[PDB]
Amino acid sequence: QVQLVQSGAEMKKPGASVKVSCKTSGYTFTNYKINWVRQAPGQGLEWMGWMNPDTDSTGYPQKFQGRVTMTRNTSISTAYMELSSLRSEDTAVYYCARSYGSGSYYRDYYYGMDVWGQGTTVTVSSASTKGPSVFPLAPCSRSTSTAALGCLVKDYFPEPVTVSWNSGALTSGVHTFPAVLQSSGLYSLSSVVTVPSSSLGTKTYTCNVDHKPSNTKVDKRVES
Amino acid sequence: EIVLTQSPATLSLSPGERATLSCRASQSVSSYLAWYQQKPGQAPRLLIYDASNRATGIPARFSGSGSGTDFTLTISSLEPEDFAVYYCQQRSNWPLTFGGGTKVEIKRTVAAPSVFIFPPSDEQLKSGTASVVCLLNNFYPREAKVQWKVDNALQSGNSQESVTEQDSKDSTYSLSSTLTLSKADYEKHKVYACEVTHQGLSSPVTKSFNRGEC
Ligand SMILES: [Cl-]
Ligand SMILES: [Cl-]
Ligand SMILES: [Cl-]
Repeated sequence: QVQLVQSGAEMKKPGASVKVSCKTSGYTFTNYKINWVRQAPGQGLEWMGWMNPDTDSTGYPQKFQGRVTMTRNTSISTAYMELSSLRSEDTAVYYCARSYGSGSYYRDYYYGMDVWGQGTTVTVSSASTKGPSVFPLAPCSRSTSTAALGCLVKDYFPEPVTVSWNSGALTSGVHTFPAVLQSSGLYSLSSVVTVPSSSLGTKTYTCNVDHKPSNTKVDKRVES
Repeated sequence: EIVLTQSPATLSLSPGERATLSCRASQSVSSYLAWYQQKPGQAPRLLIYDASNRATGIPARFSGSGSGTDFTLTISSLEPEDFAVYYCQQRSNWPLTFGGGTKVEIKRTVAAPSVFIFPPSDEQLKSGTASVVCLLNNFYPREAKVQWKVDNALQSGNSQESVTEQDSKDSTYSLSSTLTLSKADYEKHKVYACEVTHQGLSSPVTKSFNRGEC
């Protein structure tokens, strides 16, 4: 059975390059083309070219001429895509995807991209690894309904951040928001929970914030 | 290069209804047209290749039609799994281009938001920055105005916001807005407010608090 497994998230300074690998299994590597397709946060999809592992041929849209290189090692069934001269607009998720190989009557365009790797988030920024600081979000008093509390996870890099509540035991009512990119180059997000008022002074609410790229975890108590 | 236009970009429909999605190409692409489906955090999935052939294992409620310039993808009756983004992709001429995507979202009864406001913490004031958060919880449709007032002064461009995907259980949206001020700015004013406008309330709702009078 068919899988494409790509390598882990990377972060890069502008000017540098990135090489993403794609290990295939469940099929004859040498009989299908490999495609690379990227997607920028919030945006659509952009084909970056393809390669035939069988013949070692490559082809790239003009957009990417000189910047993309695709290579393969047949012995370990893995494809590679390198992108150079990175700019912050190259920040995207990169996918490898497989399509039917040569070729009988353009069948390589006839069929589409049927199996995809899980994606690899590449981040180009001049920022540097930094853990978040977590601040509480609490109402101004215990009002005269239902209430809401939260965690503000400010100033970290890179993505992602995971947040649970009371060590995962609190699920119903949680909204964890997509991170925003701040103009300082650092990310920020908030996570909130709606609970009935009658329970405020009676149970503790903690949020659990994990940022694996900086290796930091923070349990933060919220109250009013 | 061939440009593909998808109409409309957004579609709101109930489970069970048919969906009709349009892909227009700037020049002819014969029948080399593919559709993909994508859900958040997931790789795209092939549905249709060569304009009208279903990919292996794709269920029969999807079918596509058209050739040359105008193409339709039809989802004959919508299941919860079918609310996603759909992309078309032309495969006649380099570079293989994708359209901008149509988002198929769930339609439900209008629901007013609950509004909450949070002052910056004392923890955070020690740094010389203040973040004030406003929360709009559980509303439908997606359109909402949030307005920041500080001592009646409207604040424009010093706040960022984001919105959750449509909610698993009740198809609602939620929104978080962060107004950031320097500590000096924050300490110099007294009233902070969050005014939100939404289809579900016949009157603009305001939540405020008084600095240091909390
Ligand atoms: Cl070789
Ligand atoms: Cl399905
Ligand atoms: Cl004062």
